Amino acid sequence: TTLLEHFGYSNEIKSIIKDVISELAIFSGDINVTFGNTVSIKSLIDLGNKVKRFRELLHYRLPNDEALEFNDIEAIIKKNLDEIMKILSETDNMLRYYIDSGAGINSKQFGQVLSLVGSKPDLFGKIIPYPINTSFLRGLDVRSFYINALGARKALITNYQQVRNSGYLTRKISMLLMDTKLIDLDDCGSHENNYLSINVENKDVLKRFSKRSYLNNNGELVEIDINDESLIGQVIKIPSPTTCASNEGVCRKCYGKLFDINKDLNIGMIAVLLLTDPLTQRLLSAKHELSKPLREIKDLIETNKYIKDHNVNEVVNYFIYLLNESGINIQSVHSELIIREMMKLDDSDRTQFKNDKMPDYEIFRITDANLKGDSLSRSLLFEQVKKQLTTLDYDTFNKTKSSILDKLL
Amino acid sequence: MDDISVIKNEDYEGSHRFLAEELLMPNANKTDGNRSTMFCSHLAQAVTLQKAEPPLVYTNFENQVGKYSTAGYRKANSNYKVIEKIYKNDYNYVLIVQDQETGEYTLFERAECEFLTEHYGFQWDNDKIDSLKKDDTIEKDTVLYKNTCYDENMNFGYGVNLNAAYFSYKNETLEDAIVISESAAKKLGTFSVNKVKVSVNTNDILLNLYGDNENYKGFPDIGEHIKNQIIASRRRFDYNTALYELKNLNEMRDSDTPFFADGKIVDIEIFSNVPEEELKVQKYNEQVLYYINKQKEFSNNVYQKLKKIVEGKDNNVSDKLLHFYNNCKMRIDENISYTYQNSKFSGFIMEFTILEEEPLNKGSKITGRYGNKGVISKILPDDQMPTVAEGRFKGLKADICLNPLGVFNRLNPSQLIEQELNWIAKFIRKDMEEAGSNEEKVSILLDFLNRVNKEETELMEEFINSLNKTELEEFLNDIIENGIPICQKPFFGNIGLDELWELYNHYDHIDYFKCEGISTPLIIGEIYMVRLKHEPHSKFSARSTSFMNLRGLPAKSKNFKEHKDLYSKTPVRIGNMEISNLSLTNEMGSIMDMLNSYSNNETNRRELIMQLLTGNPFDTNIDLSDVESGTSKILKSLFTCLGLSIDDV
Amino acid sequence: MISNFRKFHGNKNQEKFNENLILNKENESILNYLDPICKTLEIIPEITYLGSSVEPINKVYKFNKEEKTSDIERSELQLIKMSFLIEKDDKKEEINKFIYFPKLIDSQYFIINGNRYYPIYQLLDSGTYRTNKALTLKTLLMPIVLREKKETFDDINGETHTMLNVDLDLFKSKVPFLIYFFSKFGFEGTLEYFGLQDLIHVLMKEDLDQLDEDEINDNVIFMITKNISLVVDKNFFSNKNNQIIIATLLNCFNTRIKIDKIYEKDYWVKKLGGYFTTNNSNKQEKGEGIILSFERILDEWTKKILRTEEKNKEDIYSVVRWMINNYLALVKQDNMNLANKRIRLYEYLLHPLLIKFSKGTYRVLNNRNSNKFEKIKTIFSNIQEGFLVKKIINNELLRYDNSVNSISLFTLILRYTQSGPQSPFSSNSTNNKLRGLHPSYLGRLGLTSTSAGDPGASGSLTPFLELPENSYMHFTEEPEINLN
Amino acid sequence: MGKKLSLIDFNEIYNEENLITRANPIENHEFSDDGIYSERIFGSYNEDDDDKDIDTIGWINIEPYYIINPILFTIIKKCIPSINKIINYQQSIDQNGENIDLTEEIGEDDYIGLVKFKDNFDDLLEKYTDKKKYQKEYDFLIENHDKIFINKLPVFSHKLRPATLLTGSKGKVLAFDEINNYYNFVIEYINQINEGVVSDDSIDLLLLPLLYNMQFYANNILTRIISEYLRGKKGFLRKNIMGSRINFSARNVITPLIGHPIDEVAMPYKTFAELYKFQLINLISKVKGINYNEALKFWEKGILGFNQELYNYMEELITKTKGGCTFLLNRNPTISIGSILYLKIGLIKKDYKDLTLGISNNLLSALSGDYDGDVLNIIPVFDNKMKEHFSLLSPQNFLVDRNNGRFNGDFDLQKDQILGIFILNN
Ligand SMILES: [Zn+2]
Repeated sequence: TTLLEHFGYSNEIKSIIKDVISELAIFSGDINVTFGNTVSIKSLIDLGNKVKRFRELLHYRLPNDEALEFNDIEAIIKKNLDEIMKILSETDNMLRYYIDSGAGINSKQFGQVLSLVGSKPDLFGKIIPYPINTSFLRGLDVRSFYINALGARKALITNYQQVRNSGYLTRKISMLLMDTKLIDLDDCGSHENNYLSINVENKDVLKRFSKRSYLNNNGELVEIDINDESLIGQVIKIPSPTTCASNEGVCRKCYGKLFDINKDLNIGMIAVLLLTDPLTQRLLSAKHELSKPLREIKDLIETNKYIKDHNVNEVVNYFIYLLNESGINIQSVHSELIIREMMKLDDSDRTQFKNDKMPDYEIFRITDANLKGDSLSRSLLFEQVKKQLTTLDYDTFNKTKSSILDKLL
Repeated sequence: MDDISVIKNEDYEGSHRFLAEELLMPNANKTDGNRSTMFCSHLAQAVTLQKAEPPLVYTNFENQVGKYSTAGYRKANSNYKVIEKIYKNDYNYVLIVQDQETGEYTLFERAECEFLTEHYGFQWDNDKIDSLKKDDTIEKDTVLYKNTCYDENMNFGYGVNLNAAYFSYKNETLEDAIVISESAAKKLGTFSVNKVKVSVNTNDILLNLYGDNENYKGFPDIGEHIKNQIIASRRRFDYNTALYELKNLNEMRDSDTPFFADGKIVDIEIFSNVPEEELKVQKYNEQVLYYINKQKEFSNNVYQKLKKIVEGKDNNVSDKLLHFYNNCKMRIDENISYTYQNSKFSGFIMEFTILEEEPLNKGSKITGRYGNKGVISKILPDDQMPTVAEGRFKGLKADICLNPLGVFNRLNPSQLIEQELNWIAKFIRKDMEEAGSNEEKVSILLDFLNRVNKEETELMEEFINSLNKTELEEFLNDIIENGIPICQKPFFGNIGLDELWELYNHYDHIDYFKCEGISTPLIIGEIYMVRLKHEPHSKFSARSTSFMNLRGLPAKSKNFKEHKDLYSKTPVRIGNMEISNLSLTNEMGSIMDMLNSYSNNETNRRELIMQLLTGNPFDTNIDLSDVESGTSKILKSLFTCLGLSIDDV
Repeated sequence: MISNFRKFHGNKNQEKFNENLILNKENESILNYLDPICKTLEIIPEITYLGSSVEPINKVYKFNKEEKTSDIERSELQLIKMSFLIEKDDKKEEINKFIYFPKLIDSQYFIINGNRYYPIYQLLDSGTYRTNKALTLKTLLMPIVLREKKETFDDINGETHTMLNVDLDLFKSKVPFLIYFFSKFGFEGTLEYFGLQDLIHVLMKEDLDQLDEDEINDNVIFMITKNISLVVDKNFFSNKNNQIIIATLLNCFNTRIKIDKIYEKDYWVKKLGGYFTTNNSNKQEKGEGIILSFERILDEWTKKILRTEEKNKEDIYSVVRWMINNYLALVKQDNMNLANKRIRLYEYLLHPLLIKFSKGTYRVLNNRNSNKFEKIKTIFSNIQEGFLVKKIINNELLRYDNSVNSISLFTLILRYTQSGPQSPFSSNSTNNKLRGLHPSYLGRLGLTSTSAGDPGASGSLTPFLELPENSYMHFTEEPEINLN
Repeated sequence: MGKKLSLIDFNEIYNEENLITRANPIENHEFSDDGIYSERIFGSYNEDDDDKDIDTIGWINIEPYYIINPILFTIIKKCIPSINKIINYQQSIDQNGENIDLTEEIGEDDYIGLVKFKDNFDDLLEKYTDKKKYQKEYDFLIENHDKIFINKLPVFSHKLRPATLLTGSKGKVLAFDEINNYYNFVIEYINQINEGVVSDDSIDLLLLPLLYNMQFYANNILTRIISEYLRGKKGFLRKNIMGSRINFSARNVITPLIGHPIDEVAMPYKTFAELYKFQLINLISKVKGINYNEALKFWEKGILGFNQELYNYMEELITKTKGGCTFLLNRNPTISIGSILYLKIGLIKKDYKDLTLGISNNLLSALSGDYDGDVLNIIPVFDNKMKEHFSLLSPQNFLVDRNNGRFNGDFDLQKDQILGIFILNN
């Protein structure tokens, strides 16, 4: 990364970076033939012979003499797995480099294989009363065999429904967001109060707000520093696309220093794709607790009850909090751009927005918002075209606006 | 559930009634459910192997499933006596036999291979039946033939054991890549049979593709191999075009209809609806006439031979016998019109059944017995592969090298168990080779077997006590040259970690294999392998310019099924996210230009072909018009006929 | 040799598969299963079924010149002839019809149209399944449904009883079972039919007053209408199912009633008809017609398959009595234990023929201005010899041979599909629970061989399972709950 | 902008040549030239040489009595509830019969038929008008007197219409899609009006219900031809208009490859031969010098079995091209950033039987694929301007993270190479 900075983000440095990456891969290939990486359990057996600690660790079962709770067995299996990894790394073995590098070894599966398996949930999501005292290497119980088969069938069913999901939301989110454009202009000249305020609770929001500017004590828009800590617990105003005063598009001030990077590509399209990918992946993995915030994010984007009950600053702060809960990390600029598309106001002109008081700032459902869009070309390409063409509810006869897909028709 | 509390290990102890599929896979006691499911699916997906062998580590149930399954052989239901034999063609014949006790007659037949479905099939080892002659008594347990899956003594074989080692090769075994030597790939030979039919009407005529003027054969004969991946072709005759197109009959014209396949002709079946006089005056139908005469002669002979049986009411026959005889009697009689697919045809229709062997194609799949799937990435000369060159086993070579990225993530330590068992067996084989006297070598052999499996050791000791001295020596020779089999129960009686621990403790002579030039002393062992069906050839659609639909747009066709196209050639369609991502670049005009040039606009695609054909091959400078696309015009028709209209801006 | 030893050691094994289970498909005979498909036509008295038989294939061709035609699409079929009888105006007609069925080949295969199809086992329920609030019985004609509802009634002093009634909702109408028995045998025949006659008494309001308080301390009273009132023993009313009977009886406590109406069967015939159709004239006729239809509900096959005592299944009335006498226990039943389930292979094949014959018999149900002779002649005309195979290949009861290798006993011979015709499987969440595995599967069904295409749609039986004989292929001959 | 809705007047639109007359679609085992299956105006199904295009529009006269348009009818039902009853003429006993004998008069507005309703349309609208709810609809009616009644009815191309004349086993069955079915009824129905030349009241007593069924069938037509032709993903508006079929395309299964930089990829010989068929045909025409037909013969022989000379020709082609003969690789289904790649051909595989597409390992993560059996699609690119425009889709562009502006992790070293470099360093 730092190289790309001293050399001006040129194309030639990108080419040479690709070349060096490829060559390094080839060199790793030849060194990897000419150095062996084989695996067998004889290494484990010999280690156990050498170290009695590992020997008795692999030779262990749950003390079933007392009643064991779910949390207790989870704690004990966690401590045992950590002990296994620690002793494996400490001593020389034919898999030392494997676990030090971390490629091709998963802690959980390792602990399950050597240490005890641990309890498994029912198809409906209930822990069984009788956890698997044995371990995969040691053997299994017929009841344990049944439990494992049930878990596998649960995984298969979940995979079936997950594939059946078909990735439907990206369809409409992209279909709406794709028309967004960028305009090379120094500053939208928006009002100071048009800058939306955000409060800081942790460093995560600072990560969300890189390559941007905040008004200082003097009010000058100075670059935000994520490493900086003086911004903890402060409400400060930031420029945003949802409040930009450019009617042609988005000025370079709102996009911050990031603007220069993105001038080649449709900013909104990157925003929508870079949002829809990790979120869908996280939701699908969670379905394979943490899933509930993801559904909350989906509702916030879709159902729009919270938007009908609150204001733009509140909704964007909630969106940032939800993004933090979900675990994915994306630049807040793209989120503010989705909100800019989300926007809806009475006067299509943004010049009024540059004044002291902003006009009505209402936001609707994603499908409603797209169907709201006065350009009919994108509306027809959507669903629900029946009422659009045969009924006058959506005044599609009235609506008219230019767009990119309008050329496609 | 309480039912979960209900089930007790004591109820099922010392019995395998619960487990159904993993009866064929050793050591299910250590594997995960997902892997077991994968293995069950693979065993549903296994394919025939030309060099099939029985696995070294067996679970006593392969023989059972083989014996009970009845799609791979034909056991005579009772002792019979053959009365006569007839042959249809060179490679197939039929046997008329009579029951010894019941006094009822029955048919048998032979063929080089059996057609299972589409591509899939298998070649038939008809040695036993062909060894039979006339007037010889057959026995109840005698099997007339069998597939290659069955060994000499009905031993089940659905895979083959290969030397394998865990090793990463040039960052090329990343993901599930598998590299194999040439000899092993030559082993994994699999048959394939295709059935294809061609219709010849009064209009279309054949061509003398094969042979000189005197030997007019549009399709290869039985012994011949199909050449140039083409069986036959037909020219669409026209009365007007009889002066230019029909000329040069020996050479094919550009606008004709060929057929495409590979292999060797196994059998031919012709149905003709035309009088034979025309065939007599047809020179370009001499081959079909000859085949028809051969078939008719066969039917005449069979009818003559079986008439005495069929007209005898006292005789008892199978319904199969009567059905076959009625079929031939249908064939011989005149005025017998054939109506394929509930419709009469003109000319004739002839069907070829063809068999061919394939070796391993780069990109096929091989899996063990625990779902360790993979794809054959690249194949090498065996000299360019890790080998051990030390000690007694100097010069040993490993055919395949699996991916050592991680087995712990795939949750199946059983593969390692099998590998180390077979490696230890190799070492024991060396030790018993070093032995001089028969008594002490059989002693050490049964000693090891007892260390691993005591009851099967008792069975071996009973057998060796049963065997005579010279036969016993021949047996040890077989052990030293093949190996030693190991019995391994699926769930009850298999090995665990502790027995391996004890083995390595006592077997201090065991040592890592020191491969040459390789830094680590890797380990080589036998593992069972089975080849799947999913081949790269199954998805290979590629189209340049094929038939368009009524909307003047690309559309798939039925030529591929009728074997008129070498490759599948079915076009790809661009969908939602395709247009979306293409519009990630700020070149909407460019995307529209591409869509118009490829398929949408007829004029634009035509001008693309015009410009592209001529001009500099290295540099293509396309020029595009602005004619309205067909899609826009048909949408205009949609709107105007709806009562809607069109009005830009 | 190594092969010699391997063969011997495989022979010495003690664990063997079930041989008769493997060749089970050869055991089934179509004639026996076809017989009830003919018998269900006996709803209309006009048809007189004589019997069906498989025609021999013993015919042998002789040279002839009938410009005959032969086709490549090879199908191996045997002919079956059914003989029915009709008699009108002292003249009789024996109608004889013929159909084609595929024959067993290789001891398990069908050859149709030069293609190889294989039948497989199908999994279904034994009977009396539990869903929603309603108890049900699965029968080929029409599943019997009984649905319960809460009711609160106040006694003479106001004693309120929260208390649950089971109405019968059949023939697209909610018609209680007690009124069926109650039209059949009268109130007193109804009460004595369950043996509960003596415990129950009934009197008018003044006669209710003359009833001593000792009777009240022995029998709880259930006021019928502003005048009339019934009484049931308190010890009898202790049983919950007895509460249920009294509850449906309370549902019979219609507001409008007169003593002579309580004392006439024709009155309840009219009530039943009015439930079916409010037309006063049709009340008697439709009541009787639905009485005989409700008798038609029972079929000999269902009586055979059901594990209940024959006295409880002598007639359909006895069947309903058995259901509602034990209603609460039958509500509590496993929906997944295989002892509740069963396997069928030769039944669904004739199901399209059953539907066609039911359609014909339904046309005979709605006969009007049609002579019975001509009606039967028209009905026994639509059936075609090739109709059976045509329906089979249409509805995909058989599956196209998708094999790839010779192994067949473990993916052809023992392949069962839980779904299929006459099956409730779909994408529902409870059907998702259907995809879930159940502990009773252990040792009778392959628990880890589901198709990855759709989980739980199909699997493989274990070869060590032995099904009890003379149980119509029941995994357990006894029901899930014996009702001890 | 785009294609704008307007129920423009058909009379100035309509043309005399496209007005169809009443005739059965078939005639003496041949399509009638006057019915809907006319070849005079309307195209030829089997032959594509018809100079006139598929977008010809057929046309039906109803000038005698003007009819409300179906498209606005639903809107009409909004402005005036149950206008279907007003146009429904039950006030008749000569042929309709007494029937119910009890009906909702509703001020005698109902059961007046279409003609009377048209005559008093303004009065009925004044009777049923909500200034608070239906005011906008009534205003849009105000801007539209000219379009409410339609005098011409159009019909789709028979070539566009999938309706066919099959030969069913029972007999020749005209298997039409349902569209013309109602259309046939429509024209058959209009036949009666042009049949009803004689004037008499009882005829009008029957003629008005005929107009009722006219409007009913018109609404049937609009709803039906919008049910499937332009609805859902089966519909035409999404199946083709946005994305369609491609004639120069292929698809293959990917396998790893080494010894080359990340960008270079290799293709199997057969698929490369098929994709660039016309480039090779051009070069072979130039070098052989004979006409293009024998060149096509040679190329056929070349794809049939392995040839050294043809391989040399493609090697020259890859060497000497301006852009290196690049293409697009996309992974079904593309749901991630840069899920499409712009790659450049580097080497033609020599082994004939090989059919897999080599790809460098480092591109596995960016396109989200695996060697397990995924099927990926390739679209060749030809125009030089297209090459320049799609250069932004080259993996070198995706090397920079559009998210954070750092080096992209998807192009970072994968598992095995990470391990190996770790051995070298540590
Ligand atoms: Zn701005």
